[PDB]
Amino acid sequence: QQVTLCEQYGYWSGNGYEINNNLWGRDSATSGWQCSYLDGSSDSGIQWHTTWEWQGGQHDVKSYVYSGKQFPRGQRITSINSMQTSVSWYYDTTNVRANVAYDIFTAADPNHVNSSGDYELMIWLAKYGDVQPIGSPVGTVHVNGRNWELWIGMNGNMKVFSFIAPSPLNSWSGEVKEFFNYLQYNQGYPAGDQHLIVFQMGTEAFTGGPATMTVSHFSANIY
Ligand SMILES: OC[C@H]1O[C@@H](O[C@H]2[C@H](O)[C@H](O)[C@H](O[C@@H]3[C@H](O)[C@H](O[C@H]4[C@H](O)[C@H](O)[C@H](O)O[C@@H]4CO)O[C@H](CO)[C@H]3O)O[C@@H]2CO)[C@@H](O)[C@@H](O)[C@@H]1O
Repeated sequence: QQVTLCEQYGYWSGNGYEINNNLWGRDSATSGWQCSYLDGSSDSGIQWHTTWEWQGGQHDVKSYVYSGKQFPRGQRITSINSMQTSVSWYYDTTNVRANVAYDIFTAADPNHVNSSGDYELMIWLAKYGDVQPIGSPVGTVHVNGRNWELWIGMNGNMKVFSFIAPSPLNSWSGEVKEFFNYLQYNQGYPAGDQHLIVFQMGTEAFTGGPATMTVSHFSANIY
């Protein structure tokens, strides 16, 4: 690959995108490893993959390696007109306990650290094994032309909304503002007080492997 990132928090940035080998929960594993690899990048999007094996810590996330879209701090959610994104990905085996998910943090403080926020929005395009989102499911919702099981919970003082696809969506073209709109008018989410902190796509790895997730394309367009 063009770039290989095997260290915890190994980082690449280019073309308005970034990759982080974000092995934040590796201390929960009894054994394992993970690397992320850049295959290509342009202003129109990036291609990357990650390979991993993790054992132990059955219900603990070991990592959420991701590609992130970069943008200026200070964008209030209600000031954002569109948060379109396109992704195509595939796992080489589904015999893993892992998900594929977008992760978005928002915070009243526009300069909030990138590792959390006041609120978290996850969109799970796939769920392999018995792994569960934070909190409890509240029912099925229709957002951006598709149905999702909505889970709501707390991670410390951070409120987490997770939208779960009913079957794996290997190719997805989404408008993430529709999810914020849904939360603003159905879950009391204070969109006018919140700023965008991160916008990421990746995989939460729990156990299994060796396995590879290939992202044939990732792009996002915020305006
Ligand atoms: O940006 C470059 C610098 O990276 C730094 O490492 C940061 C890194 O940027 C990561 O984004 C990481 O954030 C962690 C996770 O993303 C995770 O988010 C969890 C979240 O808690 C939710 O509950 C949800 O369910 O899942 C997501 C994804 O699993 O949360 C963990 C724990 O709070 C975050 O740490 O943080 C890294 C470490 O700070 C630096 O390493 C620096 O060197 C780079 O320049």
